[PDB]
Amino acid sequence: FVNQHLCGSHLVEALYLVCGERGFFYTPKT
Amino acid sequence: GIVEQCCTSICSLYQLENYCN
Repeated sequence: FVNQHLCGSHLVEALYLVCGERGFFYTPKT
Repeated sequence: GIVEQCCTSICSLYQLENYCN
C-alpha cells in the first residue's frame, strides 16, 4: 500500500502503520 | 523531504522507514 502517491493524512497514516511502536517524525517542509 | 519523495513522487517502504524513530 506504500508504493503510490501518499499525501496529507494518507501519508501520515502510512507512517503510522509502517513505523508502529517506533513512532515517526513528520515534516512536510519541501 | 518526505512530501517530495512520497506525495509528489511515488513513495516506497524504504523511504517511509527513513522517517521512523
